[PDB]
Amino acid sequence: FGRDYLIPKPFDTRVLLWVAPEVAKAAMKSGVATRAIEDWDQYRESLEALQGPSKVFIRSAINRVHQNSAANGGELPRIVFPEGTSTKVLKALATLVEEKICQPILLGYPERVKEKIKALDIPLLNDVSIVHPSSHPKYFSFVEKLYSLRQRKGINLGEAERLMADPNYFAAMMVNQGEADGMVSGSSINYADAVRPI
Amino acid sequence: FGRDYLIPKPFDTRVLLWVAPEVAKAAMKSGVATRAIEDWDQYRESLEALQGPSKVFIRSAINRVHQNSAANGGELPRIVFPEGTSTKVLKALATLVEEKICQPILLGYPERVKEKIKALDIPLLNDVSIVHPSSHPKYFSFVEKLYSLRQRKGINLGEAERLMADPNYFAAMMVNQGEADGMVSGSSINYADAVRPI
Ligand SMILES: CC(=O)SCCNC(=O)CCNC(=O)[C@H](O)C(C)(C)COP(=O)(O)OP(=O)(O)OC[C@H]1O[C@@H](n2cnc3c(N)ncnc32)[C@H](O)[C@@H]1OP(=O)(O)O
Repeated sequence: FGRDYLIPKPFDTRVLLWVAPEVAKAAMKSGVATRAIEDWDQYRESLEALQGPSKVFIRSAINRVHQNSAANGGELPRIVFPEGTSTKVLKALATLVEEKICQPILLGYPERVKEKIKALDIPLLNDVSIVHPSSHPKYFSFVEKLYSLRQRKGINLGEAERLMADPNYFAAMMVNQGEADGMVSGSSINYADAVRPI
Repeated sequence: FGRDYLIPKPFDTRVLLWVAPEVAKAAMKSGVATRAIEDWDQYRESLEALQGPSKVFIRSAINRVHQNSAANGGELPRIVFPEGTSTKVLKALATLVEEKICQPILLGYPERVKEKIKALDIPLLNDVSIVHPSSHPKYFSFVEKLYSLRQRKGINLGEAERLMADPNYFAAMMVNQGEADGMVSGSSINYADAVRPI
């Protein structure tokens, strides 16, 4: 509660629970009610039934994301998308960035993704970070890490370098190494291939 | 036999088989021999034994490549190397190009492989074709081919597109489609991974 929180949020499931009964109370107290409510707990049960998960679960999730970011000085989670040119992904990110759900980082050749974004006419993404794995400054430290993790599992430095050039691997490593808070993939390839580097 | 072939080539392996027994014969007929050769078949065999594969096999292969070339107007086989930045591959390519064995096509980001070539100082490769798979004119044509080849083996257009950006897949496709006459890979990754796209 404060200067940046003066009223409930619209996606707050409690407004109904709090407000509808006080309105009920005021209607009866003013005598304009024709049906008295006696059991108020039972009444709130009746109100919650009206607010089930098919209506409110996602709404509440989003709210919670917002409470989390707000309670952390407002930073949004950094989420990497290895499929930077995926039409579905970019279009979703429009919605997503506009509503402060995360700070996306896209992977791919910058010129080619700025191009797909312009072709699809999504202007909300002109600020988004775009990273090409091989030319990322932390690339070689990443390959060292993958190497050390899998040197006795068929992956030496040459091969680690090769894999780390793949966005799926780069993303997984960013998340692992804390250069990202999470990642989302598989919009454009089969699950096994997308999940394996994770 | 003709105006451009009046004698054996210096490295003709038949020369000993042909000349040495006639010299022996002449030595005997002229009376300067002190040990007569009786079984000539046995002698010619003994001479065959003196120039075995450890002495001539690769020499003969290389000559055979050259005269193959000559019979097609000096055409060299186009061989693609997906590991355009392998120091072993480049160093060997120095010899190979210098000795007219093939016409190499390197795969990778042209800037980084030219950096490598300059770093290792192989000046005979300033002329070598360097191709970045995704930005080659026949790239999408290739992707289509791969798609139609394995659409019922877990590869639809999206994934075909992703794979065909891999130098190994690109090289294999070049050889398949006749844009290159052969390919050599596996210098810097394990065999399974190198051979699988082939
Ligand atoms: C120089 C050296 O040191 S080699 C050292 C050790 N040797 C090795 O590690 C290779 C051991 N062999 C292997 O790992 C596997 O057999 C591989 C790499 C050859 C390929 O097999 P997998 O990894 O299982 O992939 P997969 O088999 O699904 O793809 C191979 C393709 O070639 C075909 N293929 C592979 N092996 C064969 C085979 N013996 N006979 C006929 N077809 C084959 C497959 O049918 C498949 O093609 P398709 O799916 O379109 O029909």
